[PDB]
Amino acid sequence: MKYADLELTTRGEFPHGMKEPAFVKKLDQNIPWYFSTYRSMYHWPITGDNWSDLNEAEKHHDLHMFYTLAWWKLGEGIFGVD
Amino acid sequence: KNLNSWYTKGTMRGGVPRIYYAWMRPGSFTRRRFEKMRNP
Amino acid sequence: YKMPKNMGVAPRFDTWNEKYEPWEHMKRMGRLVGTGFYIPPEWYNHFRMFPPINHNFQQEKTLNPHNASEPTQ
Amino acid sequence: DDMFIWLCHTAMSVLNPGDMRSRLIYNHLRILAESVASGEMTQRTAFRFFESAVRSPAYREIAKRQLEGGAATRLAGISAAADVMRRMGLTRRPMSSYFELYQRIVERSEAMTPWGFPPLFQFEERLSLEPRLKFFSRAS
Amino acid sequence: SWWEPLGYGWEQHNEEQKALCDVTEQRLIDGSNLPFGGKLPPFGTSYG
Ligand SMILES: [Mg+2]
Ligand SMILES: [Mg+2]
Repeated sequence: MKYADLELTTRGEFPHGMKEPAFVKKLDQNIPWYFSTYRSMYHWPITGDNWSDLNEAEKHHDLHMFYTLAWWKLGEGIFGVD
Repeated sequence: KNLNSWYTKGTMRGGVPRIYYAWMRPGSFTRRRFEKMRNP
Repeated sequence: YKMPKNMGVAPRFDTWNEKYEPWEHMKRMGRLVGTGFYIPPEWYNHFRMFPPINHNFQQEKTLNPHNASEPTQ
Repeated sequence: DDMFIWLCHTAMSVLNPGDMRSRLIYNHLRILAESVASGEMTQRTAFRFFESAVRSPAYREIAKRQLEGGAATRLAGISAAADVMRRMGLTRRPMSSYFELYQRIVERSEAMTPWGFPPLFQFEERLSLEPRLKFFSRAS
Repeated sequence: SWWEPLGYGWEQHNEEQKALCDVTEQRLIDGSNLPFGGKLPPFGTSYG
């Protein structure tokens, strides 16, 4: 359904999340304490049943899940029969 | 009547993670030596 | 001021035993294994259920020669 | 090799270590031995473990029904201590265990106050004896 | 995958074969070529 024959030349690399990052030598702030000293405002997971018109949890989870399934090609070749 | 809330207790260290236990300590989790009867 | 030669390396004559006593290793190893992140050595797997004797106390802590400290010796 | 020294102590350095043929005390000794090898325990700690290990209720008062001065016979000790080194895989050639454990005892038999030891020098501690004067050592 | 490389019961199986079977049909396992020399290694050596 809704098919065209499309050429997609470049897909970005795998979203395994682990890629050797860009290396530097010097850094801007030479002050590592800032890492341990930093606080933030609280993240509250829930307020009052967590209702939203944009359904955020469901929708975002599924959207991540989709390209994840795409890249693993549905995890369908990896598991044999134990 | 306990005005300190367990909801907010702690100190953000920024990036530093620490572990917490849902219930008991993980070592106490699998009891199989008394269950499957391996003991002297 | 002259002193006996090896006083620099002189052992603590009261407390040098504590470090080696079986109960200490039982407790320490006990809360180490409890972590889940340490593979228990086998001696622990054993004395886990046969913990050592209670009331054997050194002579260093109790200053009594006449106290018969050990059921064994 | 220090293992043999340890076992010599468990055999000869302890008055009345119960009946050493019984599977209970035997297992104590076995486990502690395998823990002196593979460095999991200090010799001192394993020794104090052995002598403080759980044996039987009212131990001394059952000991009054066998022993006068609380010194048991040393055969069970040596037979068990050789047995453990054989059943654990300690040596490549089987006999060596028994031979060494035996030999080291025989040499100490001639020494003044042979089966007593100063508690500091008996095992690993900060300050030690020179390798000739160490107790069940091969160099004596 | 670590059980088959070391023929476990090899000396027994060898004995059974040599005594009860004709030499025309028998398979004999050799311990020398087996991983530890067909033996159980000395204690602290084998990494466990
Ligand atoms: Mg002066
Ligand atoms: Mg000086």
